[PDB]
Amino acid sequence: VLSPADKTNVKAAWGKVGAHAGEYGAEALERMFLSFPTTKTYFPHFDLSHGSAQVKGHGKKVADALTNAVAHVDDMPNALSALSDLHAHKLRVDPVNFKLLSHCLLVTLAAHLPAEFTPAVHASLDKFLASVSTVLTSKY
Amino acid sequence: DESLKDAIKDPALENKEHDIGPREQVNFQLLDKNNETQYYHFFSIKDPADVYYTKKKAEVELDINTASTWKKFEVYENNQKLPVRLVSYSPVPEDHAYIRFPVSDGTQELKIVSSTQIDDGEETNYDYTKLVFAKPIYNDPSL
Ligand code: HEM
Repeated sequence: VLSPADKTNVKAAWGKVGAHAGEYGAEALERMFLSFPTTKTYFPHFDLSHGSAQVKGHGKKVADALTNAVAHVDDMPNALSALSDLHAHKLRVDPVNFKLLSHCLLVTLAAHLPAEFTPAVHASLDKFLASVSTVLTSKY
Repeated sequence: DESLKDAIKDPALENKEHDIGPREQVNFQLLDKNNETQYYHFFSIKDPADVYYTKKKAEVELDINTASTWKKFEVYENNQKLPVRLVSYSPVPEDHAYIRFPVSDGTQELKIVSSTQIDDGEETNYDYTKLVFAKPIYNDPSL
């Protein structure tokens, strides 16, 4: 499903994000909880206020996971093995929540990098985030 | 002129063997002009690289993914163009291009001038990428 063209756009887009990946990851979470309050059920004992240490910390861990997924895009299921067990088996997260997270992430990337966020790159990122969502929501 | 897009089209290297002989794993970093992480290459080039020993000079093998998009890929040693050659290629969806080139003893960092292109659109040039090995390379004839 992910073509060579899609993989090229993912690396380039996530590459131009680079150092600010952890910042956009945290921003995407804060944008998700405010927009979709049903997402907060998975984080009961968490500080979900504006400029929280937990959200900034968790956003970095999500960004590092995405960076790991981008680096090993040709073999995602093996790369995100532990996270698949965590989200699918243990947490039992509904796949619908991943569409809401990626929605907020793509909006964040569009804001901070307008010129770089072309329709072709936008298509590839959504296609990339969809495939990473299927790996995490699936059981092995 | 000898781009990876067209180089991988040779069916002789459809899945050719390239792991025979003595080698050593060598870690490295891919940095830009400002000595900061060159991200596109970081995601593309596999770390650590295999360094195959020979009788004369050690040949470093670089595993480059999404070869179908990679156009230009020139490697320089102290501002001198090294002879790069395609040894093997994994087809899509893997799309990995394995290329080898010789490196003289004591060489710790190399200069990589390269470019990418999707089918026939905007050619994204990468004028300077700095490959820096964790240790200098040294060939071992005794293996
Ligand atoms: C972009 C897709 C996602 C990625 C890459 C991702 C990644 C991660 C990572 C790396 C961790 C480990 C954090 C740690 O070690 O403490 C984690 C934890 C967690 N994730 Fe996700 N996640 C994603 C989407 C979601 C979604 C949609 C939900 C549900 C709303 C969710 C809920 C959780 C929960 C409840 C934890 C455990 C929190 C804790 O106790 O530390 N994740 N995630």
